[PDB]
Amino acid sequence: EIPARLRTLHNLVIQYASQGRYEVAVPLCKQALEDLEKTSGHDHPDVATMLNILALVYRDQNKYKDAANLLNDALAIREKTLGRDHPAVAATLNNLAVLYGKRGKYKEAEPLCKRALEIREKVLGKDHPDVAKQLNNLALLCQNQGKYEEVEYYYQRALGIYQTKLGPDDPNVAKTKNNLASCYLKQGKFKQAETLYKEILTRAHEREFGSVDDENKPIWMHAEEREECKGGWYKACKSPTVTTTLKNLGALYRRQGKFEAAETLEEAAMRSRVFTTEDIYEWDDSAI
Amino acid sequence: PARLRTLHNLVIQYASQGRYEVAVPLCKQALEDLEKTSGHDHPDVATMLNILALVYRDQNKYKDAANLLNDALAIREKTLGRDHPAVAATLNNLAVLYGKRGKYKEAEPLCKRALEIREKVLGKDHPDVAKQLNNLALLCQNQGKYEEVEYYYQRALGIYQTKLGPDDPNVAKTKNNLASCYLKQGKFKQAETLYKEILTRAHEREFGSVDDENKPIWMHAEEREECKGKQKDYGGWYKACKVDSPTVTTTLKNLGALYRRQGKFEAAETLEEAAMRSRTVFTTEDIYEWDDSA
Repeated sequence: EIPARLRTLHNLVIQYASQGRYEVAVPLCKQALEDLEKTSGHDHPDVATMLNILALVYRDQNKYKDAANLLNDALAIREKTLGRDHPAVAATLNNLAVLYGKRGKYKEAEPLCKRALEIREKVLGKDHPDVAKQLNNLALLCQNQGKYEEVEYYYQRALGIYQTKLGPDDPNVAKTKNNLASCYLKQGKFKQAETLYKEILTRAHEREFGSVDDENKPIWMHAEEREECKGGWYKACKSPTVTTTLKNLGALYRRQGKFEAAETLEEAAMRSRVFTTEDIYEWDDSAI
Repeated sequence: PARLRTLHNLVIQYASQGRYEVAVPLCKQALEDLEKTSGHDHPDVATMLNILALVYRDQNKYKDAANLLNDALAIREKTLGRDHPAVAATLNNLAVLYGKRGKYKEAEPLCKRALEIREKVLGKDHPDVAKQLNNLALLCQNQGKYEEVEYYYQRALGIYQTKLGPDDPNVAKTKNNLASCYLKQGKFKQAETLYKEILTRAHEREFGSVDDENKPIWMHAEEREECKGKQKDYGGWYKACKVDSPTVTTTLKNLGALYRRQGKFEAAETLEEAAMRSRTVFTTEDIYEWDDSA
């Protein structure tokens, strides 16, 4: 009847972790690990799953060091039980890379992210949107090492996959363009970053109001006009990425001394809820 | 004057960044200097009042936000007329502010006036009228007027489904709001049905038609439950961001809670596992729509 106990413990861990009640989930999770090791030993895929669940919880508590320890343990187990090149191994590698990345340990993060990419290319193909998502994380790790030539290549590759496979109007496209614009900002390539921000806002405008003409322009065209002369409530639902684009383009206008252009974009940012450059790593949820 | 231009510029700069400790004082300074220069009850004064109200709203200073919007409403009524879109936005936002403070008796007439204005300008079957009906439904829900609440949601749901797609985000949100109303009344089976409609439609949109090999999570969940004895013991990572909608996470959690209440613990585990990867106690948070046009 120990397996019945484990069934109930797993059920409770999931229940209380879904509710964000970590004061309950963490102890029950540790209890499940203790009881699993007695039955199935340490080198069983279910032990690696429970380790991933505890790592997720620690990640939300910003206990990145502790989360990393559990995922290191889980990676070793999964390699030995499921094979290297198993999708569960790619997810663990990605999440370890992000954990190291959050701690600024980029030298240690890069090889893990690269191995995850190898696995995803082998299983899904080199032109799969999940490969584009992994390239974003790799690009971010390389960006913090100053490897800008590599960073630009990975983003351009990812951007190509997304635009061919998914719409030009896909959220992954705007997010990737933002990440690339941040890379350009760190290099002092302000005009290249400005172009990406404008592409994002122009496309968002065309999606809601159709073609651009003299009578129907995007916010940034109104902004630049303003500088030279110193029933759509339901459509609100159709992005945090857009507010970051507005803020960053606003900052670029301010740096050029175009304060009226900046005011127009920043006013739009206020209504839609020092460049806003936060490294945003994608987490693989399929580690389970 | 140049001083006002610079003050307005800074208020906007620091409010964009969420730096309210700077924006509020500069905003008050701009209002002081604006009233000296230009007449009070000028539309520019109403705009600066709206900006300060926005800031106070994010600081949960609902009473103070309401004072500024009452002042702004008076100015806009007198300058733009009682049936102007900007007046409808201010009325809606006042109603939400009163609503957040639990003053629902005071909120309902303001929300109703906004609805009247939107119906008059846009027509009785316009999606903006459906959005206003959601807010009215929520104010009535907290007064316990469930008969009115169900009618307004059903009306809104009809507008959205006829005018926009059945796949529109407004449809899933409205179905959730109605399910919450059913949960408060103890109408658990009606709420279960709406949650399933939401997840079935969300599944069809992202993974295509339903068959034996391709089912929504709730069908996998109910299978798992019937096959407790029988149970023996693929990369859509890109889909997560789009299909990891907050309304979908709420539906997973709430349907999971409903399964747990029926004693179907394996069904609940399936939906709650999905909710973890997306991110009797239920998630029933009042979500008022704010009119940003104001």
